[PDB]
Formats: sequence, C-alpha cells, structure tokens
Amino acid sequence: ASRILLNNGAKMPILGLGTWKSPPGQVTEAVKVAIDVGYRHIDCAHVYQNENEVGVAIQEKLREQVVKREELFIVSKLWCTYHEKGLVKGACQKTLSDLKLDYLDLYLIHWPCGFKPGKEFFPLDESGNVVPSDTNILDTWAAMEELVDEGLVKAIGISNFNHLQVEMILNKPGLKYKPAVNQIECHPYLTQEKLIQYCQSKGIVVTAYSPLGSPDRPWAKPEDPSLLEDPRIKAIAAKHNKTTAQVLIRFPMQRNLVVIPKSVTPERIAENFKVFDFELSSQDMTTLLSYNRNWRVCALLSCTSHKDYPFHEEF
Ligand SMILES: NC(=O)c1ccc[n+]([C@@H]2O[C@H](COP(=O)([O-])OP(=O)(O)OC[C@H]3O[C@@H](n4cnc5c(N)ncnc54)[C@H](OP(=O)(O)O)[C@@H]3O)[C@@H](O)[C@H]2O)c1
Ligand SMILES: O=C(O)COc1cc(F)ccc1C(=S)NCc1ccc(Br)cc1F
Ligand SMILES: [Br-]
Repeated sequence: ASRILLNNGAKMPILGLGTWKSPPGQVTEAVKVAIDVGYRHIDCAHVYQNENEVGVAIQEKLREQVVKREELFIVSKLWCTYHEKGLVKGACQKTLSDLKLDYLDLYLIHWPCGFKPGKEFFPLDESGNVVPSDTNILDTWAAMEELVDEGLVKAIGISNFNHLQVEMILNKPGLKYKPAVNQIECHPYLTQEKLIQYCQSKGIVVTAYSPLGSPDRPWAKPEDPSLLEDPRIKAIAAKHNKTTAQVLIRFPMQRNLVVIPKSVTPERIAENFKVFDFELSSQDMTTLLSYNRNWRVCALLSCTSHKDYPFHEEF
C-alpha cells in the first residue's frame, strides 16, 4: 500500500526522497531520476540551501509530463529564524518560488525553536549559544494555519517536537488545524516507541528521517555506530535477498511510518525504491526494535539551552 491517509483527508506516499546534504550540482539529477523510477514524495527544506535545484527537477518532470502535479507530494519546512508572525508567509513563498510550485503538500515547523531573524540561520551570541526568539510554538502554529487558509499549503505539521510539545499544539486554545505529521529521527538505534505511539494515538502520521543513520552527517566520527554495517542487520537483509538499506527502509514502513532516505547516487535511488515486494516478519521487526540505544545523530550543542530545545525531555 503506497500511501497513508492524513488527518487533512489527503494521501501521502510512504516513501520519499531526502535532500539534506544533496549537493546542488547533483540534486537536480537525483530528483529527476527519483521521479523517473517511481518516487512521488520529495522532502525539502529552505535551510538545506538546494530548493532551487530540487525545483528545477520537479518543474522539468512536470513540463515533460512524466507526472502530474496532483501525483506529487512535496514537503518543505519553515526554518527557525522565521517563526515570527510577519515572516512565516514570506518564508513559505520563498520556498514555493524556489521549488517552482504554487502550493506545498505539507509544510512543517522544522524545529520547535525560534531564533532571532536575520541572514544567519544560526545566530549566535559571543559565547556560541543560539540567540532565541520570544515567539512560542503556539503563535507559530497559528501562522502555519493561515497558510492553509491562503492556499499556499494543503497540510501543516511539525518536526522534532517532543511528546509535551505535540501535546501543547493539540491543546492549543482555538486550534484550527491539527498537525498532520510529526517528522522525527527514527531508525533501529533510535526506535522512538514512546513518541510514535503518542502521535499515532492522536492520528498524527510519523515520518522517519535519517533511516540509514545519516552516514554523511557532517559531524560523523569514525567510532560512531553504523547501521549499514551492522552485521545483525546485514543478516536479516541476506535472509530476504535484499540490501541492508532496503531492510532499513522497509522497517519504518511496517510500523505505519513514512520514510525519507536520502541519496544522490542513481543506482541507490532506484534500489531504495524496491521495497514494496518483500515483508519483514514480526520477529524481524521486534529484533530490529531491540537494537535501540537512544542514539541521535541529529542534535546540536549550540541550541541545547533554548527554552524549547526538544531533547532535554525523555520522549
Ligand atoms: N526534519 C529534520 O530535522 C530532518 C533532519 C535530518 C534529516 N531529515 C530529512 O531526512 C532525509 C534522510 O536523512 P539523512 O539525509 O540524514 O540520512 P539517511 O537517509 O539516513 O542517509 C543518507 C546517506 O546514506 C547513503 N545511502 C543512501 N542509500 C544508500 C544505499 N542504498 N546504500 C548505501 N548507502 C546509502 C547516502 O549516500 P549517497 O547520497 O552518497 O548515495 C547518504 O550518505 C534528509 O535528507 C532530510 O530530507 C530531516
Ligand atoms: O535540521 C535538519 O533538517 C538537518 O540538520 C541540519 C541541516 C542544515 F541544513 C543545517 C543544520 C542542520 C542541523 S545542525 N540540525 C540539527 C538541529 C538544528 C536546530 C535545532 Br533547535 C536542533 C538541532 F539538533
Ligand atoms: Br530545536
């Protein structure tokens, strides 16, 4: 089953292409290849600095009539320096302009934290701490709701919100649109059982980011654990005559999650899509869940004193 129904009534493809770290000179081909081989969901963000090049690919495939716009599911995210009532619409509009779109299928609050507006994506004080904004998640959510009502986006959601932050949104006085999605890091070393059950119980669809452990994250260290090289996962893959990456992508799918592996390698883009023709057993699923070590790979010291930094909590 290729798509999941969201609480806005739209269907979202459970497999999408990630674009963080995709070089601007390789991402246009990556997205063209992805669409040619069946991807219909692309995960984007202004902060990734490559939306223009992603958009060139999307627009060419639309112009070529490889796909119709209604068949694509394009996601982007509001960066932390735009949490301000008077900046949200322009941030969304800049993303739309870059992507060559007249609407997004889904627009996420990228991180719960607002930062001081300006040119810099991570404004710092003289001692290296991020400079916050005083605007809270509830007022930012109201600004997101306006984008739905203006026709710029078909769905809104959140990313990297912890349990209490999701609850804060759900409990917002005068809430108009519930979040459709919470996009969070999830893989066998960070299985997220608590947060996923909370969000799914509320009808919020969870998207798993970094499903391969983000081996190209810029802060990787040689000593860090490696999902793709874990011999226990390789053994499950061998049993199914699949690659380790294919197991790592199928895993979240069978948990009723959406998953967004990144690649700029054409061969891997195609491989990663070939995950609809095999089934992990319940025992395989529980075995993969057993590898949890609460390891994130996506965390940032400079932001840990922000009042809304999400990973102080437990989930
Ligand atoms: N919401 C947020 O805060 C947030 C944070 C992080 C990530 N994300 C989203 O999630 C996406 C995926 O996460 P990620 O980029 O961190 O990492 P990932 O998808 O876990 O891993 C990407 C890495 O895996 C490699 N790879 C891909 N397919 C492979 C295969 N079949 N075999 C071997 N290696 C393979 C890629 O190499 P090549 O590209 O060289 O092929 C790249 O180095 C991001 O791109 C972004 O769209 C969102
Ligand atoms: O964020 C991504 O999608 C992927 O990661 C990034 C992608 C970028 F293009 C630039 C920075 C990041 C970083 S450093 N993200 C971590 C991060 C940012 C903000 C806060 Br609050 C906490 C935190 F942990
Ligand atoms: Br944050």
